[PDB]
Amino acid sequence: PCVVSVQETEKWMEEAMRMAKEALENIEVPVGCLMVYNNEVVGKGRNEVNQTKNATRHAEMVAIDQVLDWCHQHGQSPSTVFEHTVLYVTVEPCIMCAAALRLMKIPLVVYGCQNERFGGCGSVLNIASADLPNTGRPFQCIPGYRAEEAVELLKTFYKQEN
Amino acid sequence: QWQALPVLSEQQSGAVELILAYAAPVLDKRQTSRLLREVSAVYPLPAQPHLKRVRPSRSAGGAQSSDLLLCLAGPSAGPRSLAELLPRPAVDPRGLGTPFLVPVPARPPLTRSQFEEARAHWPTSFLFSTQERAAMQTHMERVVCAAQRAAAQGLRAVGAVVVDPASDRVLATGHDCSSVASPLLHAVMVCIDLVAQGQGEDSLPYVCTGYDLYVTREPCVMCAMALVHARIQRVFYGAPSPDGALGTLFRVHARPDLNHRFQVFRGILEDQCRQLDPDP
Ligand SMILES: [Br-]
Ligand SMILES: [Br-]
Ligand SMILES: [Zn+2]
Ligand SMILES: [Zn+2]
Repeated sequence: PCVVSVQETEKWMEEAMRMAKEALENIEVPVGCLMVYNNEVVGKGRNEVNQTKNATRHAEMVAIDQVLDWCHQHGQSPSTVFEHTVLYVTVEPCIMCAAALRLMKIPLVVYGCQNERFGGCGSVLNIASADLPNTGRPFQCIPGYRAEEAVELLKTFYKQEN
Repeated sequence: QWQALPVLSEQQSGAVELILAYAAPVLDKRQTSRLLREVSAVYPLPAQPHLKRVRPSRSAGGAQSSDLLLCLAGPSAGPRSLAELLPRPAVDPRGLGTPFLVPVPARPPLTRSQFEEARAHWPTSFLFSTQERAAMQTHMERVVCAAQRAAAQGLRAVGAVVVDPASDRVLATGHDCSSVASPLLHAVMVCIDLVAQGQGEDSLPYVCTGYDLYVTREPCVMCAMALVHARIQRVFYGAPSPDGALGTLFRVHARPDLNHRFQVFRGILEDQCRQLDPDP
C-alpha cells in the first residue's frame, strides 16, 4: 500500500508545486507538500511560518498535523497509516522536519531541490538515514523530482527577503 | 550541588591556542601601578583584553612578586632588552627586569577546563554567580516538578520552561504530551506552541528571540532544530539524552551553516534530572 502511492508521482508533485507557488505568493518560503496513503491524499501542507507566527510551522509539519487529524476523525491508528504513507514535498526536508518524519515512521519521501540552508536529508545533516536508535526509523529519499523548478522558487524567495 | 558546563562546538572545545609575548619582572614592587600605566598606554593590547597585565607569584614562603605583560612578540621573537621594547621618554623602565618570552592565551577561555590551561600560562578574565545560580535553580526545579507531573499522569517525564531574562518572567511551562493521536508533543514543542499563541499581533515568527529555555533533559533532533528555527538565545538542561542534538549526537546550537547559534549549558540540577526521561 506504499509503492501504490508512487504511480502518480507526476500528479502528486504537480500538486505540491501549485502549493509552493501559493506560499510564494503569500510571503512564505515556497514549499508545498502532500501526504499520500493508499492512493488518497490524507494531508497537504504549505509553509505557514509567517502567517501563524510560529517558526515550527513548516510545510511538512502542517501536513503531519493534517494526517493526524484525518486519523483522529476516521478512527485509524496513525501507526498503520503513517508507515504506508509517502510524502511529496518540493524541497528537501529541513533537519527539524526530517526528525519529525522519522518519529512518525514515514517510509519514503519524494522531494525536489536540495535544501542548502537547512536540509536534513544529506545537505546539512543526514537525519534521514542517520543511526538514531531512539529517534524513530530512518526513511528513504527519491531526490531530484522537478528540482530545477523548485530551486528557482527558493532563489526567488530569498532574493525577496531582507 | 551541581555545576553548569558549556557545550561549545568541537572547534571551540579544544585547547586555547597560544601566542608569544614579552613580559618582564617587577623588581621594585612600588613601581607597579606607575609601570602598568605607562606600559599599557604604549602597548594597550587591543585584541587581547582578556589578559591581565600583572601576574603575581607566591614564593615558597608567601613572599609575592610580579611580572608585567609588556607587549606581543613580533615575527622574529628573539631575546629582547628593555631598551628595545619600551620607548622613552614615554616609558620609564626603572623597576623592571630583563624581558623574557612567555606563551599567553590568544583568545579568552570559555570552558572551565580552558580557564585551567590558560591561567596556567598567564592570568585571564572570565562561571555563574550566586544570585544567578539560585535563580537558574528555581527555573529548573520548575521543569523537574513538571516532568514528575507527566510521569504520574502517564506521559514522558520531560519538563520545559521558557523564561525572559530581562524580567525573569516565566513565559511558558509545559511537559511532554505525546499521545497516540499526537505523537510530536515533546516538551520543547509544547513550549514553543505556548509562547507562540501568547505573543502579540506585531511579532516576527522567531517566537523565541532573546528568551532562555530550561528543560530537564537535552532535546532530541526535532526539538533542537526547532529551537534554532525559533531563535532561542540560551538553553539550559540537566542530563543529556542518548540521541540529543545539543551536545550528545549533534551540536546544532553551534554550527556555522545555520543562520542562528546560541549558548547551551548542561548539568544544572543534573543529579535530579538524570532519573527522568530522555528526549525522545
Ligand atoms: Br556554575
Ligand atoms: Br552538528
Ligand atoms: Zn522543515
Ligand atoms: Zn524532542
